[PDB]
Amino acid sequence: KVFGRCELAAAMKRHGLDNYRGYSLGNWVCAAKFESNFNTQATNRNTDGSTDYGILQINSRWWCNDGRTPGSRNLCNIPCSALLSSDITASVNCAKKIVSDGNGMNAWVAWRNRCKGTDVQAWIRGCRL
Ligand SMILES: [Cl-]
Ligand SMILES: [Cl-]
Ligand SMILES: [Cl-]
Repeated sequence: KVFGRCELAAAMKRHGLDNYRGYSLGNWVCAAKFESNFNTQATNRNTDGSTDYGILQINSRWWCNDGRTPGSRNLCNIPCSALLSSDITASVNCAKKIVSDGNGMNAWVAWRNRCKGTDVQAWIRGCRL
């Protein structure tokens, strides 16, 4: 599913991501924009052999099981395929664990490089939320 910008903002808020660990909704929408362009089916293969899955490009080295990332963990206790669903529940619940892991949203390198310090509220501007 490719979400609309405000549609995704609403879904994220529905699932309790808004201001989670102090990160406003615009931060999460911005991260999703640059990780996946709002496409739940996004996948990307990393140099280390792990893969990133879903709207927030969650990585199989630590967070989910895909059966093909040697020496990895599955800390969200989910198959990586669950992160590709039109229903963002699994991605949101896993993101909550990731952002609580110590480095906040810096876990998403694209958030650090493209969202951090910017006017992230622009991402939810105009949205009925
Ligand atoms: Cl915001
Ligand atoms: Cl594996
Ligand atoms: Cl980047």
